[PDB]
Amino acid sequence: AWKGEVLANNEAGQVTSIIYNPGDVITIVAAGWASYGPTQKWGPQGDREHPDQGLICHDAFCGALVMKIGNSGTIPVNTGLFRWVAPNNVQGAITLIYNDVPGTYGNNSGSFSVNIGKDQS
Amino acid sequence: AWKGEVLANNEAGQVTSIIYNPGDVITIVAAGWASYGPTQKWGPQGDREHPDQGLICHDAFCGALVMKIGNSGTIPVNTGLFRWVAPNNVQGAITLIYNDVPGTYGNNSGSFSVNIGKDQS
Ligand SMILES: OC[C@H]1O[C@@H](Sc2ccc3ccccc3c2)[C@H](O)[C@@H](O)[C@H]1O
Ligand SMILES: OC[C@H]1O[C@@H](Sc2ccc3ccccc3c2)[C@H](O)[C@@H](O)[C@H]1O
Ligand SMILES: [Ca+2]
Ligand SMILES: [Ca+2]
Repeated sequence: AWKGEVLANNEAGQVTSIIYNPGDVITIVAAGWASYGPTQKWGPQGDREHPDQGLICHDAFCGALVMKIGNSGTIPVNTGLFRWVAPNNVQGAITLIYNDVPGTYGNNSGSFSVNIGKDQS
Repeated sequence: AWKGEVLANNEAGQVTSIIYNPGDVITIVAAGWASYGPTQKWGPQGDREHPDQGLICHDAFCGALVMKIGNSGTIPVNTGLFRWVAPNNVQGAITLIYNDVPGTYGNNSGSFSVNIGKDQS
């Protein structure tokens, strides 16, 4: 199991200890308050009211938690994922990333606290 | 496991299948949008800006997901709980509830999708 913080201002992402492999079932729970700039903060679902202007993930609100698995595109994580299996051919190290516009990360603040573990399979 | 919706306007809370027994290890994941009345919606964490005007759970924000296990007082769930063990002597059916002020539930809208699973122990 892995546990740590994912900083909203961490553009490159927060590498984890978790290597997702074919057939794996995983659960993720994410918690906390972050911002992409505005003083207000949002949870790991991000800001539902916020237009998308080149977000690193277009399948999640600006300011949501997303991930990458190995070489995959971005994948929404949001509040977490319960007993979850990746699409085909998706595998490798999980990297957790705060969803904002490339280059805009520097005014960001707050972080999420995230747990990830493998489930029975 | 149990999966289901917890309606924001359900002041009595949503009874689940899960009976928490001493020594259980459980995981909950909560997703989605709900409102305690206002036009905006908030996730399972609630509204960090709204003051507590007599909420059924004083340890979570207005609009957060909380629960009752058997005869316990309300316990914060928020976005969820990772491989979590109840406090000494806490046991019984898990009821999921939207955190609002008693009797002010009628103007609530939306819901949370919640998964609960028992973990290996
Ligand atoms: O798209 C994210 C960007 O949003 C702006 S705020 C901001 C607020 C309200 C807005 C309303 C409409 C359009 C853009 C808006 C941008 C952040 O400060 C910036 O760092 C970047 O992350
Ligand atoms: O605190 C829970 C209550 O919040 C109000 S919103 C609202 C907005 C601004 C306010 C300003 C002052 C005092 C209460 C206020 C309540 C809801 O409409 C009501 O149904 C109940 O859930
Ligand atoms: Ca930003
Ligand atoms: Ca209300």
